[PDB]
Amino acid sequence: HHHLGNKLSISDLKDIKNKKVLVRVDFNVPIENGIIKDTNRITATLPTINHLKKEGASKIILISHCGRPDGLRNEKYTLKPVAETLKGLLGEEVLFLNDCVGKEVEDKINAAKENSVILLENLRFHIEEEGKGVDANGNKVKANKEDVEKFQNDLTKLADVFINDAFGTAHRAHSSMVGVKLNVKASGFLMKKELEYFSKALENPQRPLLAILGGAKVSDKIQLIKNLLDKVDRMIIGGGMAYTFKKVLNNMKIGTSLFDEAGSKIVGEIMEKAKAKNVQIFLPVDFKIADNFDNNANTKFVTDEEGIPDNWMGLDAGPKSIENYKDVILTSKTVIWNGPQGVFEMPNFAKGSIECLNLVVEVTKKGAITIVGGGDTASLVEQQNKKNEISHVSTGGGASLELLEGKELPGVLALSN
Amino acid sequence: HHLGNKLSISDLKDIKNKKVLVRVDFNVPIENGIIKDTNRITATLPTINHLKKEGASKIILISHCGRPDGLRNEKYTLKPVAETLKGLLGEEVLFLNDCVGKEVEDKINAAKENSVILLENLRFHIEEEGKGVDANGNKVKANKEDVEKFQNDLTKLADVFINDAFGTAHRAHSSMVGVKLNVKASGFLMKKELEYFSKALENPQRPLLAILGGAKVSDKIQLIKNLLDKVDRMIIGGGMAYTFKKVLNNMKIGTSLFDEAGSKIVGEIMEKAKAKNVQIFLPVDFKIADNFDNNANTKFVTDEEGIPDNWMGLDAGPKSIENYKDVILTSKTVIWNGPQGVFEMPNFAKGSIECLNLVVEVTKKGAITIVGGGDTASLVEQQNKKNEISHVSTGGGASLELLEGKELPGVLALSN
Repeated sequence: HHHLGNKLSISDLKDIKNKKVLVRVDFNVPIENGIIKDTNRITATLPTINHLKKEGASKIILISHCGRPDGLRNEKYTLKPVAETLKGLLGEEVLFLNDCVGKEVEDKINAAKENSVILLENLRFHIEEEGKGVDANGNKVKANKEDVEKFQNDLTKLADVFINDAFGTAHRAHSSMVGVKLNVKASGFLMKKELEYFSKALENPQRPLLAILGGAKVSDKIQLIKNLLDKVDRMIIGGGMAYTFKKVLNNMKIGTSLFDEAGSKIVGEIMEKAKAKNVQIFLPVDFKIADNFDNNANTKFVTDEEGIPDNWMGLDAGPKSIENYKDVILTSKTVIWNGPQGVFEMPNFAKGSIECLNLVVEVTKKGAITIVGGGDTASLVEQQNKKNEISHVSTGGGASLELLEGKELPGVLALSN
Repeated sequence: HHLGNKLSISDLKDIKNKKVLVRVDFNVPIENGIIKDTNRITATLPTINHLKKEGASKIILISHCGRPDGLRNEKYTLKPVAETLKGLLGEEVLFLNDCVGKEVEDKINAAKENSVILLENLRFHIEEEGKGVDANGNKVKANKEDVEKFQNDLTKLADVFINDAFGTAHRAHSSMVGVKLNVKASGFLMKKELEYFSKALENPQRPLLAILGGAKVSDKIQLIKNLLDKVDRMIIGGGMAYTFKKVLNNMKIGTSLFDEAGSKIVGEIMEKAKAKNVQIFLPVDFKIADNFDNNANTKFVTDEEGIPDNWMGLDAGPKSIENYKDVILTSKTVIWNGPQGVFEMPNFAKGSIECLNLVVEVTKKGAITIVGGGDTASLVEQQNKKNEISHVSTGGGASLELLEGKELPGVLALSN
């Protein structure tokens, strides 16, 4: 029952010549006053688009969403500008249509240049994409069952072949993800790479497999921890999470450290389970503490045996803990990393997370498969400009998290084998 | 197990003279400043009245409405709710267009003794959800220092916290997890939800039946998987069924809904159901139509007589509906989430309706019955049989998470 590896990709398609191809892309980009702040998400689709041209596809039709317009046309979330950026990246005129479905759309595709690129309007302008939405009044509305089916058929007849290149939405069972009922359904280069790497980490992984977890809350991350406990051999738990585990397990004094009241109730069974499932759990054994949540506050180092004084708070793992990472990380053959090890946005408490990155980068050179999912950790990698030193940095946010929680991804399952 | 050990409003001995903060669900339908459905508001009255009768000094209410995503949005103000509240309490109700800071604390302290105060939309502050959106439509993360402050400012509002918004408890938002008061209890709605799901999911009288239905299997997979570890019996209908039947039995299904994603998982589910000794009841016959329209032509077909090409399954047949009787009426706990056909098409609603009649009948026999989802809740509403079921859940979101085997931070954050 391994559904990540066995899926057909664009790379394995032979009969693409003269066919029209519908491609689901992630174009959820930042934008100020009509100009696109970051292009990476647009830029990432290029290999998929380019390959379809080279192989002689008749027409390339791009569908995507922007933000949460909740089933209504909203000016802020028009993806017209993405056709303007795409214009430069391809060196061609790119046809943009005010709709994603219907009569005028169907003809305007078949009329444009052979081998040309068409970008359709935001899919979520239609309630039927998510299956639910909001009306002009702010009230929740559900889409009709016949309308959703029709909308899926409307999308289905736009092309002959379907390419999903949007892993970041594969966790939703939306119309664009599961409703394109074409014979040939394949992952794009972006989706393929995402599937390959998560397949390696989660399905017959090369072991020891290590998960490195951090962040502020435990409660946000119960299902993540519980599920990973079934898969991994080793787990680091750091960041703000550590103080909750330390308070429950050791009755450590934590001063004004972040304490997760909700998550603390789960610490017991997480540990009873780590034992049952043969997982080694590593928690920090010392801490860098600050007298105020500020980069310029007075700081100090304390061991877990010493504990944290009153009104002081732990904001980073201490030197002993950072030293403990070495054997844990450098001796694994697969690493999944989702969560900072301290408040890294502040330079004086960035060291724990930075040295953790250095170690993950070092073991990748040794041969280990290393994955970063999650936004915060990705921000760290981007800041250090070390993206290409990691085996894979996941774009998917909600989806990667949901896959790590053990959920099957509808968008992935709806691909051909 | 974490549902059945929680402190509720019933067990608080010292409410008198205390400032009480209440998290409620006021996420209501509205038009032109006029509230369409007051149900969610009147549901908070037993909580409010108890607090009143017990001698609370102030009753501070906090809630959210829709998804303003950290921006102040006139479309989702809570001012109209205070207007409605006045008519239900027979009493003037203070409304503040903020929810944190000293200006707010002072107006609470200044207000009449034993009075009710409603604060503005929690979700105008990015710190409630931790994430939000700016005037450009770009996703923005909230600063961690500000989140901690916002939580402290809510904690400073009162001496005792009451959570009554079960439907939000699945999210680690500031109002669910960050009210760090010593006494944190269920309101009457939360209590009822916890009592019922606790009974069903922790210590059920058996046979425990799950009734599942919907168009897709793709989104119900964790629902089914988890519920397989819980129940003795499971009915699967309403569209899902056609995917199971085609994959398992090789049954011709014509132009009926087929989940291309779910199909990959159907084999796995039946393996696990068999291995865990969970009996599966799938439709044995079907009501078929030549178009997804109420006015179409219709006939009935069996397991073996497949659905002919260009025909469509829209409801379980008479033999399948008869099969429900033995399954439902001999159960002692029933969890129901999903209609058994396209239920708001009169022709082909029958299966979904008879299933309701059987659930109602078993409740009279002494079973505990829970309706969870949104569409199932609607069916129970249009038939006006809300009072005929043991418990109809508010959540949708929170009830789904609980049925999928996940924990609720809002519940976890309550006292024992």
